[PDB]
Amino acid sequence: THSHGLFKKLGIPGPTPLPFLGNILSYHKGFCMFDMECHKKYGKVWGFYDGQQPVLAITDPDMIKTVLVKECYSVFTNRRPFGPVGFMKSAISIAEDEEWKRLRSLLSPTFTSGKLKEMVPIIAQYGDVLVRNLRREAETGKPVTLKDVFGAYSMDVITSTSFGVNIDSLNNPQDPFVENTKKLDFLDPFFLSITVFPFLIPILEVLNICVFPREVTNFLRKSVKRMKESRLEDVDFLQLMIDSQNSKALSDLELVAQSIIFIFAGYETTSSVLSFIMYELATHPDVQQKLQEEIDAVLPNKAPPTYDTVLQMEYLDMVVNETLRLFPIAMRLERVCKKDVEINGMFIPKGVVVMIPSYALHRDPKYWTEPEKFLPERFSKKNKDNIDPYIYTPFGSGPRNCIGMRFALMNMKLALIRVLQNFSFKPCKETQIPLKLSLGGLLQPEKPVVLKVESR
Ligand code: HEM
Ligand SMILES: CC(C)(C)OC(=O)N[C@H](CS[C@H](Cc1ccccc1)C(=O)NCCc1cccnc1)Cc1ccccc1
Repeated sequence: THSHGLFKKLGIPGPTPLPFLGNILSYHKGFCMFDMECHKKYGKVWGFYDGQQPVLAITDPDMIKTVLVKECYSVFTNRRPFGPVGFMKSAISIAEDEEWKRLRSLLSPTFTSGKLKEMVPIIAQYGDVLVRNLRREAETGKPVTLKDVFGAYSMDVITSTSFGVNIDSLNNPQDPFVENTKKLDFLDPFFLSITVFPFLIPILEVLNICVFPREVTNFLRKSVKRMKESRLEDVDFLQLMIDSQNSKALSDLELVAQSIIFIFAGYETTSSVLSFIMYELATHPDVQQKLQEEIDAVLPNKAPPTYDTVLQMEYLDMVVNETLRLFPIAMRLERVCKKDVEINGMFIPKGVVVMIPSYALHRDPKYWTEPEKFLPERFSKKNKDNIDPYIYTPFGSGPRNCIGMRFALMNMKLALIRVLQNFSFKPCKETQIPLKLSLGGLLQPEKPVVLKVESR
């Protein structure tokens, strides 16, 4: 509470913090509601406290460009630490300063479009698996829980595109590989405690207690070392990383850490976003029909999608983009200010976490007409030019943006094309309309999305 005078000293408005807790009791309706309320009450900048940690929210696009792009290497290089991580210190998304810059360099060629284009046939084959599993539920007119069927698909693409492991996870839900990979919210009892007692992280570190379950990581560390020495010697991210350390080059533990970070990144996020898209499509049947029409036009006779035909589909892009406006699953972007700086006329002291409230800026009425409405036309080739890339930031911006952005969009778009070539999706009576968001620390629905699936 001796850090609680900072924003008052700088003349920055904000909610008044409680001793020890700072402002965290205000998270009782989730990050997103608190961000919106603060933006409304206070304006273009505000300040609050995760316990003793000061967080400065910013909403000026010039200033957001300074933090995310212009001054990224110099000042704003790292996100805030969040819990004991053990050897996952070395994952690209956790690493800092020159170690991150090194790993970002080492893994960037892995995510080029050319490498992605070679991944498309592997991503395509489990679209086919996705359809047959869905068709089994559509012929037995039982409502479908999207998270399970899409989770199984996302998991299927990951195991294949990252290790070559080919599993029908939905029907082998309990293969040892699928078990570890699925398993284990910054507003759960643990992480709030860490925010009130962030002195306790080094405690857990010397104790080898890790927020990554130690059994999953132990399983994958040894799984990788088997794969590595079965390929060595006798198309996936592991090969791409194995070829990279065939040179400063990627250590062996370092390689495992990135493998682990890739698996989750796209397990729950791809799965989650595909469900938000199928919700919107089901409650906006005209948007759905217009997409089936575009897909049939570009790929007649249920022609298999290809890398090039996917980038041909403009309405598909508009649907994806608009969904990520309403549900940017990151919610906020964050960088720690490593040096006293003054950017766009505002002094920022060292150690402040600077925060871009994406969810709140994606639903700002001052940049978006009817911002709560699902309106893909916002992203039409005509109107797309009028959208500020520092207000709409579903993948971040700048040198620390989502390295997997192009893979994710291609992964999800192949997912939707195949599924819409063969099915229409319709609300049930058990479908939650309007969808309510979870009051927790994740951007996800209050209730899981359930929809009726009919065969075309
Ligand atoms: C719909 C899917 C996804 C969305 C919306 C998304 C969004 C984001 C966002 C908002 C960030 C923070 C960017 C920033 O701080 O400016 C991020 C970081 C990151 N994402 Fe994604 N992401 C997605 C999928 C993926 C996938 C499939 C991968 C596959 C490897 C991935 C890997 C990463 C990595 C490694 C980082 C950290 C980048 C760094 O620290 O250098 N993400 N993502
Ligand atoms: C989004 C937020 C900050 C509100 O709560 C978080 O969950 N904490 C993020 C870590 S998320 C997840 C956690 C994890 C899981 C397994 C191993 C290590 C870490 C993770 O693997 N993260 C990196 C890849 C990723 C995640 C989501 C989207 N794209 C890529 C901090 C963070 C959040 C989003 C992007 C980058 C970092």
